[PDB]
Order: sequence, then C-alpha cells, then structure tokens
Amino acid sequence: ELYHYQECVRGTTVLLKEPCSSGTYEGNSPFHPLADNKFALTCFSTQFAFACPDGVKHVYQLRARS
Repeated sequence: ELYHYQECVRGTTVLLKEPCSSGTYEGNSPFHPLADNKFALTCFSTQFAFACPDGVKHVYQLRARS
C-alpha cells in the first residue's frame, strides 16, 4: 500500500504517471487517460486509489491551494 501526496493550485490541471499499466482506478472524479501512460485531472483536495496487478494499492492524495 504505497501512499502518494502532492500539492496543486486550485483549478489548474495536473498530469501524473500511472503506477501500473492497467489496474483499476477509484476516485471522486472521472479518469482522464492520455498518451504515454499518463492520467490528468483537475486540482482539488481529494483522495483516490489504484489497484495494480502486482498487489500494490497506490493511494493518492492531492491538496489544493489558492
């Protein structure tokens, strides 16, 4: 269960690398995949998760600042 943390500016987009190829995503907003195995999303204080095939649950938490 590898945790993540990051601070972003409110409104601005945030692109991040996928912790695994496929896996299953679970968050409070739709999953926006892009090329080169990346996913983007809007900045807002929140937490989501990825379940990867290797058995590692990648938890993500974003903190929004103005």
